Amino acid sequence: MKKIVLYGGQFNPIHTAHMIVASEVFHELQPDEFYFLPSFMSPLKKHHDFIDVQHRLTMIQMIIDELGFGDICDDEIKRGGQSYTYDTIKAFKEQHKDSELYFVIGTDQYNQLEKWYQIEYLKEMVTFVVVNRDKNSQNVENAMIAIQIPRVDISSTMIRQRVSEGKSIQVLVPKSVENYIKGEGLYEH
Amino acid sequence: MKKIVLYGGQFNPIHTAHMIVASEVFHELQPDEFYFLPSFMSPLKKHHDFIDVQHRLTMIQMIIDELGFGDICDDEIKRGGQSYTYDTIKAFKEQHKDSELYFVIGTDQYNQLEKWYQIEYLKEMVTFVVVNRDKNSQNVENAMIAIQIPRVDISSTMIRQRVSEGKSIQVLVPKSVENYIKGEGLYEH
Ligand SMILES: Nc1ncnc2c1ncn2[C@@H]1O[C@H](COP(=O)(O)OP(=O)(O)OC[C@H]2O[C@@H]([n+]3cccc(C(=O)O)c3)[C@H](O)[C@@H]2O)[C@@H](O)[C@H]1O
Ligand SMILES: Nc1ncnc2c1ncn2[C@@H]1O[C@H](COP(=O)(O)OP(=O)(O)OC[C@H]2O[C@@H]([n+]3cccc(C(=O)O)c3)[C@H](O)[C@@H]2O)[C@@H](O)[C@H]1O
Ligand SMILES: [Ca+2]
Repeated sequence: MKKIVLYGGQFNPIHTAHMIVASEVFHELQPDEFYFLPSFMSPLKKHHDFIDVQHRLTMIQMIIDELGFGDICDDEIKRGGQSYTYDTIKAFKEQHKDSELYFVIGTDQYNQLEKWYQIEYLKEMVTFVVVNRDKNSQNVENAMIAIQIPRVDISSTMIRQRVSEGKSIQVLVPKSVENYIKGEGLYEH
Repeated sequence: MKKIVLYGGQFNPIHTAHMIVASEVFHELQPDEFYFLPSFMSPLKKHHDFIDVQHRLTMIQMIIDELGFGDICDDEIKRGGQSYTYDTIKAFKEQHKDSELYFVIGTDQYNQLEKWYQIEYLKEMVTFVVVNRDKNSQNVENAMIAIQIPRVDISSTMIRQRVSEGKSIQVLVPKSVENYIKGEGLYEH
């Protein structure tokens, strides 16, 4: 009966398009809880210049402070290794029986979902919520939920690329995160 | 030799994509001055539900506060009527000779520049600076400047439409503008 939304990501760093996704899903679904779920290492991704965990969590808290909703689920950081969503959700669900689970992903992840670990079991445990990325609308099958957001082409890779070349990231992240990155020397080469 | 940028708009309301445009242009061209230039009534657009002029100026100043650069140029508000850019620039330039003038527009205005008043004369007085809108890349002729920005599909129409239907505009405008719209009851029906 309780509605719980989880939004998974490497969040390296979290940015203004992640904020728009979270805001739109939260206001459309009106869940009882909303969790940002930072991975330790997200599968299907290379983890190069691994800054460590405290920095990523701090910037996610700065987003929550500004949005005025949300919590961090640190299960994946505690577990370490490759962060397979099926392992996360199996454990989360038995700590929160009697609630409906919603897992938010963008278009890029939706299109490679057959490559996720234990995907047939995970699709029975959560309702996937898919937001449009690099296009203006997203179609899904009737078992899933599509949420249409204003299209915003910002990525974490773009942010790290800019910082390394000395280009501004003003607006692309909130002011708090911008000053944190500069202040801590994150992504500088 | 002094470099001056003007960024014209109806700004009804100013929003997060306008801030991205301004930030990208400012950091790329490093002008000596940067002016937000609000029109009274911009040509080639319908002006139904005309709010007080002071509301628009207040929201623009909140963007300036956040960005940390820029000033309002109120020339068109003082003049009233249809706000033809040729008239604006002819007057502005006779108060700022010895300066190079740059005028920022997005793709939609670029594509209809033949419909602008006295366009042949205006192209001699300013360098047009074009940012991509509704696409990822903008080509221009060699006399103009293209600045590539992260594509962000937010419009003022979107903002007004959301507000009227009771939909959230969180993140799509800054928090100060969001609370200002709500408290002044703007765009409510
Ligand atoms: N501009 C934008 N517009 C709309 N959506 C945007 C976006 N930028 C990122 N996104 C989305 O936000 C999210 C965060 O992106 P980013 O921080 O890169 O994170 P990402 O590496 O994309 O991982 C997203 C989640 O999927 C999980 N996953 C991925 C692959 C395999 C498996 C498995 O279990 O086998 C699990 C992963 O652990 C994590 O919880 C993603 O869903 C992404 O599509
Ligand atoms: N998401 C987005 N991404 C990239 N660019 C975006 C954008 N949203 C708006 N823009 C752009 O920002 C600007 C502000 O938009 P908005 O507030 O609607 O304003 P708008 O009505 O488009 O007017 C822009 C300027 O052009 C002038 N103009 C227009 C037509 C005819 C003539 C004439 O002299 O005959 C003069 C007008 O007076 C004003 O200074 C525009 O350049 C628009 O293209
Ligand atoms: Ca809590």
